[PDB]
Amino acid sequence: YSEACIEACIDCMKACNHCFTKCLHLSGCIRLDRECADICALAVKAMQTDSPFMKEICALCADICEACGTECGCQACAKACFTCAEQCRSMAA
Amino acid sequence: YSEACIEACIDCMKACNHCFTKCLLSGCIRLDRECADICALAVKAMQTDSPFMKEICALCADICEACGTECGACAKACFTCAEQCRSMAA
Amino acid sequence: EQYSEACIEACIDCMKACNHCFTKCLEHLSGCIRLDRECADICALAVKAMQTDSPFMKEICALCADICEACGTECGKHDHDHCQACAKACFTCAEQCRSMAA
Amino acid sequence: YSEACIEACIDCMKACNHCFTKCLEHLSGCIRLDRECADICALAVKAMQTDSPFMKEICALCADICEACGTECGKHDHDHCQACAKACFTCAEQCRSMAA
Repeated sequence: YSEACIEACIDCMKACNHCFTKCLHLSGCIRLDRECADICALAVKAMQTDSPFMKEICALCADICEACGTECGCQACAKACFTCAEQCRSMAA
Repeated sequence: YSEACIEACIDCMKACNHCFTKCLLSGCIRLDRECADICALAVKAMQTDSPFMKEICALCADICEACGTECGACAKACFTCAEQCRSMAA
Repeated sequence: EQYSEACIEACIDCMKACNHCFTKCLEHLSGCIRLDRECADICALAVKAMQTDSPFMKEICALCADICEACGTECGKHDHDHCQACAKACFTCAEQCRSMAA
Repeated sequence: YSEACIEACIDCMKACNHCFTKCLEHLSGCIRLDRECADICALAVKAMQTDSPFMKEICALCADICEACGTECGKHDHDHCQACAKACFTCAEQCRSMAA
């Protein structure tokens, strides 16, 4: 069941991309927002295509989401990031 | 606002990616890949408020229409996405 | 890559320049930063489209030219952080993409 | 520094994309992995060029996908598959160095 993780990724993308634009000492949040939005997209694609690397991609996505949430924590972004990390860890297990 | 179009793009991505894997039809496979890729780009454009959002959506609609025509579930999602993208692109 | 090798190269060069500019600008530049991200991303897509003989390659190249033209215009308003180099690479890429798109 | 790894990723993208189109004109596993590998190589390039804080982790992933793509394409003797395998294995080795 990947529907819930896909939704969390999509929500995280949205929040990270909005935070990126609004932010534009925020250089760290901007960098992470870009990388997080990019890895979330990759995780969505991996889950939608049934990729053999879906779990590894999800694990990476969690790590990036956690870092992005820590740095933005911007508060909406941090929340969506931590939720997405949790869902990606579950998928990765 | 863009939530409905984003949702249609995401549904189209899902359907095109599922069709790509199941087909693996060479025309459908090629278009499935391109359509999924342009849907993802349209999602990003809407989420980042890109100045090229309308142009990207227009392109996305064209590719979705072609993908739907060739695949014609995927076809259904494609035509839905095309119409939502045309509305955004106006 | 008989007909696309040059345009591919210009897109690869533009990606490099835009990504470099993005990072340097981050260390009044917010418009350049945004466009650098968009332009690097579309250039990567155009490369993929050309390499895979994708049926929308010409349309993708036309979009790439438009985004490159805009990125070049915005980066061209700044005189450090690799912005003038980025503008040049953008304009080169736009011209090559317009040829491919024909 | 990343120039050599970038170059290997760019070469691997080229080979995977070429292999994808040639295979489409028992190759379904190669076609799938060609798509994923070309895509991750593009991401690794961006990560290196933008000095992204997860560049090392992305390079590690890119190595794993490259190794799998090479292993699968390496089972076939036309459609640019052997060339694709070689470029995949080269890339993987450069990415592993960058990921350290």
